[PDB]
Amino acid sequence: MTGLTEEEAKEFHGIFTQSMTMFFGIVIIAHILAWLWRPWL
Amino acid sequence: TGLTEEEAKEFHGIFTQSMTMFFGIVIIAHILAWLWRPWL
Amino acid sequence: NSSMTGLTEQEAQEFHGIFVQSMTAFFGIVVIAHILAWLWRPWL
Amino acid sequence: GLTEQEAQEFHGIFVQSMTAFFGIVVIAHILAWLWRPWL
Amino acid sequence: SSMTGLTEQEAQEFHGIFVQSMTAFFGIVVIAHILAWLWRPWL
Amino acid sequence: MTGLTEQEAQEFHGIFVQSMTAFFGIVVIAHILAWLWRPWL
Amino acid sequence: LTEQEAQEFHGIFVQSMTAFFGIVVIAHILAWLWRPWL
Amino acid sequence: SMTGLTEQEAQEFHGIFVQSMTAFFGIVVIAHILAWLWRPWL
Amino acid sequence: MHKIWQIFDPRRTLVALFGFLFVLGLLIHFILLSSPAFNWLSG
Amino acid sequence: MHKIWQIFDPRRTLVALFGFLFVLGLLIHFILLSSPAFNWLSG
Amino acid sequence: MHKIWQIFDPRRTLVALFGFLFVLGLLIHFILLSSPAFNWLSG
Amino acid sequence: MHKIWQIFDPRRTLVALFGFLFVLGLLIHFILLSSPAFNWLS
Amino acid sequence: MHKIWQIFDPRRTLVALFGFLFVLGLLIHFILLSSPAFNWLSGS
Amino acid sequence: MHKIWQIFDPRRTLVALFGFLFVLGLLIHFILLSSPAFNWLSG
Amino acid sequence: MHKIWQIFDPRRTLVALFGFLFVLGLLIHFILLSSPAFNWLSG
Amino acid sequence: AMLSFERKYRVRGGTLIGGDLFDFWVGPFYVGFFGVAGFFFALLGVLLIVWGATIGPNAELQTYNIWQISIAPPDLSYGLGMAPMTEGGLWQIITICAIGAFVSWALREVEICRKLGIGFHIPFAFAFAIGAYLVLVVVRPILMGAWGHGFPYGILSHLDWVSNVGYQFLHFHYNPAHMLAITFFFTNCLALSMHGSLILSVTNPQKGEEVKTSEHENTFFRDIVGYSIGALAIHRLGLFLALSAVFWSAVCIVISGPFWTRGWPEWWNWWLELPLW
Amino acid sequence: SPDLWKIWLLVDPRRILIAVFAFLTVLGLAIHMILLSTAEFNWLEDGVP
Amino acid sequence: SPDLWKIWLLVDPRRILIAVFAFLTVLGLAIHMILLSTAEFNWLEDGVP
Amino acid sequence: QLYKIWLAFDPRMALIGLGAFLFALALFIHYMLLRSPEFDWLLGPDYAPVTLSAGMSALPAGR
Amino acid sequence: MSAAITEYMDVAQLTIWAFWFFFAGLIIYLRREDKREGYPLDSDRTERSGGRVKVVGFPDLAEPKTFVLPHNAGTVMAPRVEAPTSINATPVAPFPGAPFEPNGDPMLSGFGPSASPDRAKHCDLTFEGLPKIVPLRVATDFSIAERDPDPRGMTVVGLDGEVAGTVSDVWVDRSEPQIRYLEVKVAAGGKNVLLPIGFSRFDKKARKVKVAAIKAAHFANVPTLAKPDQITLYEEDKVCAYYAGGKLYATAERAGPLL
Ligand code: BCL
Ligand code: BCL
Ligand code: BCL
Ligand code: BCL
Ligand code: BCL
Ligand code: BCL
Ligand SMILES: CC[C@H]1c2cc3[nH]c4c(c3C)C(=O)[C@H](C(=O)OC)c4c3nc(cc4[nH]c(cc(n2)[C@@H]1C)c(C(C)=O)c4C)[C@@H](C)[C@@H]3CCC(=O)OC/C=C(\C)CCC[C@H](C)CCC[C@H](C)CCCC(C)C
Ligand SMILES: CCCCCCCCCCCCO[C@@H]1O[C@H](CO)[C@@H](O[C@H]2O[C@H](CO)[C@@H](O)[C@H](O)[C@H]2O)[C@H](O)[C@H]1O
Ligand SMILES: CCCCCCCCCCCCO[C@@H]1O[C@H](CO)[C@@H](O[C@H]2O[C@H](CO)[C@@H](O)[C@H](O)[C@H]2O)[C@H](O)[C@H]1O
Ligand SMILES: [Ca+2]
Ligand SMILES: [Ca+2]
Repeated sequence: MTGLTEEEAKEFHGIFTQSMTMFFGIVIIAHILAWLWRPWL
Repeated sequence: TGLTEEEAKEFHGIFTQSMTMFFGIVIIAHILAWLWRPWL
Repeated sequence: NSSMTGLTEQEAQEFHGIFVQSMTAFFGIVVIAHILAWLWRPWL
Repeated sequence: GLTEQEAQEFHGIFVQSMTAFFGIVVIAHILAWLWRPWL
Repeated sequence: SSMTGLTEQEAQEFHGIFVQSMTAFFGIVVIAHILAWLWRPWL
Repeated sequence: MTGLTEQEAQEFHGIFVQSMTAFFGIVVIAHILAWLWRPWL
Repeated sequence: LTEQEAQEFHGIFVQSMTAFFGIVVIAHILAWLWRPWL
Repeated sequence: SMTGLTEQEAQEFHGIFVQSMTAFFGIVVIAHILAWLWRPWL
Repeated sequence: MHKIWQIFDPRRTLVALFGFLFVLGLLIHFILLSSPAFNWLSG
Repeated sequence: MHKIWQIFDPRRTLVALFGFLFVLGLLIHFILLSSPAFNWLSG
Repeated sequence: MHKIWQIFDPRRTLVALFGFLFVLGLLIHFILLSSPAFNWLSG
Repeated sequence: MHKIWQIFDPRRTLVALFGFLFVLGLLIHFILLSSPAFNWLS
Repeated sequence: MHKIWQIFDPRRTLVALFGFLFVLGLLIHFILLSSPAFNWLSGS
Repeated sequence: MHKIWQIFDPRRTLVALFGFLFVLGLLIHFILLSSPAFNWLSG
Repeated sequence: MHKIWQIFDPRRTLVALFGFLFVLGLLIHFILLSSPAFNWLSG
Repeated sequence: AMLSFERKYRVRGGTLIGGDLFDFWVGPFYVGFFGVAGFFFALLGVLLIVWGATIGPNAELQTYNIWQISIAPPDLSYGLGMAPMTEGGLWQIITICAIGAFVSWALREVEICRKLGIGFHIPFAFAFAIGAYLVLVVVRPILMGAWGHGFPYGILSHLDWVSNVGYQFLHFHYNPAHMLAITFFFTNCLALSMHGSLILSVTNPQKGEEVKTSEHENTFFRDIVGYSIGALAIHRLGLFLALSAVFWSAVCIVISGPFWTRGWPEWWNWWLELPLW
Repeated sequence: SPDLWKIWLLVDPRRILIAVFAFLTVLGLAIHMILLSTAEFNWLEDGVP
Repeated sequence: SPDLWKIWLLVDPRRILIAVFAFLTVLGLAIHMILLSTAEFNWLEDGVP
Repeated sequence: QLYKIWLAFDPRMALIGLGAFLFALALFIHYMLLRSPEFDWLLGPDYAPVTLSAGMSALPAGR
Repeated sequence: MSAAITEYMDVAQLTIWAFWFFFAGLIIYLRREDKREGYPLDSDRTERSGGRVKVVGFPDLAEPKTFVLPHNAGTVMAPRVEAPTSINATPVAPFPGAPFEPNGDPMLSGFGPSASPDRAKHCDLTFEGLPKIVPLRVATDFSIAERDPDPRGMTVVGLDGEVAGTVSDVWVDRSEPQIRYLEVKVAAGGKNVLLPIGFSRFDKKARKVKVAAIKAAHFANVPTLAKPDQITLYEEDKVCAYYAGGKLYATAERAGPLL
């Protein structure tokens, strides 16, 4: 047990995914831009 | 010892599915890698 | 019960507002600097 | 510190896991042999 | 209390003197950079 | 609070700026003589 | 340290400082005559 | 009094201290005079 | 996102963030100075 | 054979055995890579 | 901004700030002294 | 600015300031000595 | 002969034996790999 | 300036003072000896 | 000046002074022997 | 954050310089006057090393490879004067910062010792390591007459300096003080392994046994080598061995070039030419 | 899994976020440094434009 | 095996999650390093494209 | 009234401190003169450096 | 097999990388061992969080190991939960990291250099179960070496030079024969107090024991022993800590700074 309430786990997980996909989306755009700049394969 | 029986079963459900998702992505990456540059 | 940091709801909102305003100003200055850097010497 | 009954269950799974792990190993060695025999 | 033991009044009073000291320091810096640019531009 | 009661601090500050401005004036004279000796700009 | 011992020490300390300073200035005058540096 | 000493020995210790100082510096003065005549460094 | 400050102490976060940013700023400037193509003090 | 686990702890044996097997697999793979007749990463 | 002194205590923060500024000031002068185009002591 | 002495103790600050000023003066003299155009002992 | 393990602990003796057997097996395999006449990974 | 001797201990201040002057005197003599144009022990 | 023996131990200082002079006499002889201009055992 | 037993020890005072001005903690660290001085001595020296790596020996050879970064001392032709920043002057500045940081660290340790009311053995022991560094970059270069005799600041480059200095005497193993210092280094490592083993084997005994005693400790090495130095004395010995190793290492390098210019094996000719043989 | 949220009952989110942020920062620095260390992908030394 | 789930009764699942993620990250980093070290599979210094 | 130094410094430590300092300083200055070839008296009063002829060099080429 | 793993990778490069992974695990192991005492940390982070955030750093704490004490003295767990202890001091300033000023007489505050934990109220035992630290009057087989002076009878002198008492007995360690304490008959009161050998500087010529830690007057307040012929581990810490407090508290100038 991590000291967190069970509702906090649901609420943290939702925000964690939103921040993770937002980070992942910026990464994917960066790699598309990087691929257009200089493809490596 | 610690985790009970029911949550032990449930943990396996997400463990097996998430690991299977990782394995499937690995297979796709290796299929792509083989088409890119086969090693055998 | 207190949260994991002791900040209340209003305190966390109050810090977050100043944090994002400070972040926005820092990032805005950063964007201006990079535009000036690009005009001076494009790197790509 | 581990009683006999839970010992009976553990050995069955361990043998199954060992047999499952062994089977993958046998196929890999067969495939390796076809790819490049060593003996 | 606060993380630092400073009240609302004390922090605001310190911030005022901090900011004017910061502004005077920045003002000299800006003049220094203007003089430096006149002496030898770098960009 | 260091125990300086806003009047001792004011009284010390007066002597501090006075000595500091004396030091700064001596420094300014030295830099003028240094510039007359070998200008650096 | 009482204020009376502060008066005594300051007089001697200032006197010794001034004597050391005066000897230093004489040395720098002689050094300048020997070999000017500026 | 922090050295565990009185007002008498300190006075006579000082007088001997300068008396030894004067002789030691006098030998130093003569040594430097002879050294300068032998080989001046300036 | 203001709830990140209910899990992370703002004081320690700001110390870590300000320190990382200062090191990052030094690092990027140093990298540019090490490249003759971008050293702005070469002439 | 099932009664082995009386003395040997099931839990510590698994991590010890898995760790042993893993470094054994690394060693065998690396030995083959060191062999020009079995290195699969060359031309 | 004046709440920051309820987060960062003036005594420790000012010591860190002044030293970091002085070291930063020293570093930039040393960088310029190392750069032949901007060494003002080169003659 | 007189209130800075209510944050930093003056008698302690003077010692710290003396060391900083002396160490800075030492550094500048050394930097000038490292520069042939401003080395005054050449 | 059935009177061997009343003194030697089963766990300790197996642990010492298993480590020794692996080391001997590793050593012999490495010696053969080091001998050109018995190297099975050399190509012939 | 006169009551400084109550703030600063005369015994410890002097020990620090003479030690500083000795090191400073040693350093300047060392600097002159290191300077070829002011080395009085050469020819 | 006889009071110097109330300060310093006559027994310890005589051993120290005899020890110090003896070493001083040794080193000077060894230095002279190591100097060709003063070595008296060479011809 | 402090240890769970530490708060009752965080007392005011015990400073050498500064009094209450810098008498505080930053996280686990005690700062004091020499924490402020030491930190910004180290910070400046570290940044100058990074700057020294940024310009490199020249623009062609400049590298950020951590093994290859090297800030080199001046050429020997600069003597004991100051060199230009890109020609060894940066090394001279970093050396000054390093001395400032090392000494401040030792003096900060003294203030901590005063706060805790313990012996000053640790700062005293650290002074030996500082003294060895001072011998390498100050005492020996001054005796030789040039700052260029100091070792370069680089993870691998200072090994090339050690290698070449050693071969300036054709066989450095024959240096007598070097032999003595290595003996102390090797013995210290042996003593450390023995002391670490004995404490661990007594407080973590075989399973089913209680914690052993100091009687066991004395008996164990009496049973092995016939002598036990004792629980207190092993720490005297460990400190003595480590400090003697560094002292004799400092002696060995300071006699290599200032007080001996020949090959080191030739130094033993005093023994070979004894008239007994 | 729709019950993947249960990971935050087992692992400490505060320590996990610190670990992932530290890992991601180091990884981002490492990849950039590796790219700059190659002739082909060093965007500062490539001479383009 | 109908009772593979019993692995989570003896060893803490939280430790496995971190250990597996840490181990896989290291294994992934190592394989990438090995491939980069090969002239055949180095995607940064091969000239393709 | 210059005794006050002896009310704040023990006669014994200062006298030993003075002797160690004076001996060390004298050794140091004596060594510095020996360091300088001009004041190296250990070379002898009638010391003459070796004459170099026919392209001789005392030292090998440097850098 | 061969030395070349790939065109670039070789066996030595693999071996050094293998060490780095082992070494990383070793450092993690050692740091976890380091944290068996004093963790979780006493932090403001925990205080504002109401105890909901335990400050352990990385790596986290290890599972408690068991120390079985000899002679049935008990069993201790190296990582153990310790009840918070109040401090007889107050912060000199309200910012984090500020030091505390002891309350009351600093020599009696039990704070700073005079602070000590409460150890077990049992004597350290020899291998045979006897108390380890005992006076010479009960350890009759022990004696002072002939070449060394007998501490008994020597005048005990405080930091100021004033006489503090006389040495009545010598307490010795019966496991490793050595002096650990000097029993002093205090000149003022007469009540016997212990003086650790670590705070005692012997003057063999003058037959004096010089204690720089505390003044002669401070000897009256040295913590006393319950039983006259033995000392518990708790009492040992109390006595030693009291003298240590004098290194900072006995004289006003000992607080510093020098200049
Ligand atoms: C050499 C030829 C190709 C290449 C061939 C391959 C092949 C073949 C594979 C990869 C795989 C990977 N490659 Mg690749 N790869 C190349 C060059 C790169 C470069 C680069 C800058 O050059 C980078 C950064 C990467 C990075 C990656 C990772 C995304 C991935 C392994 C991560 C891992 O260890 O997961 C382990 C650690 C974890 C934490 C996994 C967590 C598992 C979870 C439960 C499943 C869902 C993920 C969830 C959203 C959590 C996010 C974690 C994600 C893995 C990010 N590759 C070159 C161009 N690469 C592997 C892969 O696809 O794995 C996914 C793989 O099989
Ligand atoms: C280069 C030209 C000359 C030369 C130029 C000079 C000049 C110029 C001077 C000397 C001086 C001295 N020279 Mg000469 N000298 C030369 C060659 C030599 C040779 C040699 C064999 O080559 C020797 C042995 C000496 C020796 C000496 C000493 C007699 C004297 C240094 C005094 C001293 O050290 O007091 C320091 C040591 C003391 C013990 C002082 C005692 C005072 C204190 C208060 C006593 C305290 C006692 C207490 C117990 C402490 C004891 C010490 C500690 C326990 C360690 N010279 C060359 C040839 N020399 C100096 C002199 O004349 O001094 C009188 C001087 O000014
Ligand atoms: C081929 C080389 C290309 C290049 C190709 C790429 C590619 C491809 C990528 C980058 C990425 C990055 N590049 Mg780039 N990049 C180049 C040159 C540069 C230069 C330079 C001086 O030349 C710099 C400074 C950078 C810097 C960056 C960073 C902004 C970023 C990595 C961040 C990270 O590691 O986060 C890791 C650490 C954290 C995320 C911790 C921070 C926590 C934050 C605050 C979470 C906040 C939550 C928020 C609400 C939601 C998430 C949003 C995002 C965090 C913004 N690049 C050159 C020109 N670069 C990566 C990127 O876009 O990542 C976003 C990426 O995939
Ligand atoms: C190579 C081309 C240009 C150049 C291109 C760029 C580009 C592109 C950028 C910079 C940026 C910066 N450059 Mg530049 N820069 C050049 C040459 C220089 C020289 C020099 C002597 O040559 C110097 C000293 C600088 C210095 C700077 C800094 C002012 C700034 C990085 C600050 C930082 O890292 O904060 C990080 C450290 C902290 C945050 C710690 C501070 C903690 C304090 C107490 C809290 C402050 C936070 C505050 C509340 C909010 C911040 C923003 C505020 C609105 C001010 N540059 C060359 C000539 N430079 C960056 C910038 O503009 O950032 C604003 C940037 O993006
Ligand atoms: C040299 C010729 C071939 C090659 C020939 C072989 C041969 C021959 C073998 C392998 C094997 C392996 N190879 Mg290969 N392999 C090659 C190149 C590679 C490359 C690469 C990047 O080039 C990689 C990453 C691998 C990777 C692998 C691993 C997947 C595997 C060794 C795992 C191990 O060490 O177990 C140690 C770690 C463990 C044992 C931990 C336990 C993990 C598993 C999941 C245990 C589960 C038990 C059971 C299955 C549970 C389920 C039971 C059911 C529920 C009932 N090979 C080349 C191309 N390789 C071995 C193998 O097949 O093993 C599977 C093997 O015999
Ligand atoms: C380069 C041209 C000249 C030259 C140019 C100059 C110039 C210009 C000056 C000097 C000065 C000095 N020169 Mg010169 N000097 C030259 C060559 C020499 C040679 C030599 C053998 O070549 C020597 C030995 C000296 C020596 C001296 C000193 C007499 C004097 C510096 C004193 C000092 O620093 O006090 C500092 C130390 C103290 C005051 C105290 C020392 C005591 C100890 C060391 C400190 C310990 C602390 C102590 C225990 C405190 C106790 C408390 C008290 C008991 C109360 N010079 C060359 C030939 N020289 C300076 C001077 O004249 O000053 C009087 C000066 O300005
Ligand atoms: C004398 C016996 C041995 C010893 C003892 C010793 N060392 C000590 C101590 C003691 C008692 C401490 O108390 C002190 C300490 O706190 O240790 C944890 C310390 C210490 N010994 C250290 C290192 C160290 N000791 C070494 C050796 C030894 N230390 C001896 C063998 C070595 C060797 C042999 O190489 C090293 C590297 C530190 C961990 C620490 C002192 C930390 C310190 O001074 O911190 C302040 C300075 C900085 C944080 C950075 C300063 C950076 C500079 C400004 C620039 C760089 C200059 C440098 C010359 C670069 C050179 C680089 C190249 C050589 C690669
Ligand atoms: C360095 C570690 C910390 C030690 C602190 C002291 C650092 C050095 C002390 C400063 C001494 C400076 O002394 C100064 O040095 C320079 C450089 O040699 C000398 O310069 C002289 O030699 C250099 C090279 O040897 C020649 O290029 C130059 O033509 C000549 O004038 C100056 O004549 C001298 O005045
Ligand atoms: C944890 C780290 C694990 C690392 C991997 C461990 C397994 C690798 C073991 C390597 C053992 C090397 O063993 C020895 O290598 C050398 C050097 O190539 C070989 O030497 C041979 O190959 C070289 C290279 O082509 C040629 O000069 C020649 O054919 C011959 O000398 C020996 O035939 C081999 O017996
Ligand atoms: Ca480009
Ligand atoms: Ca490619």
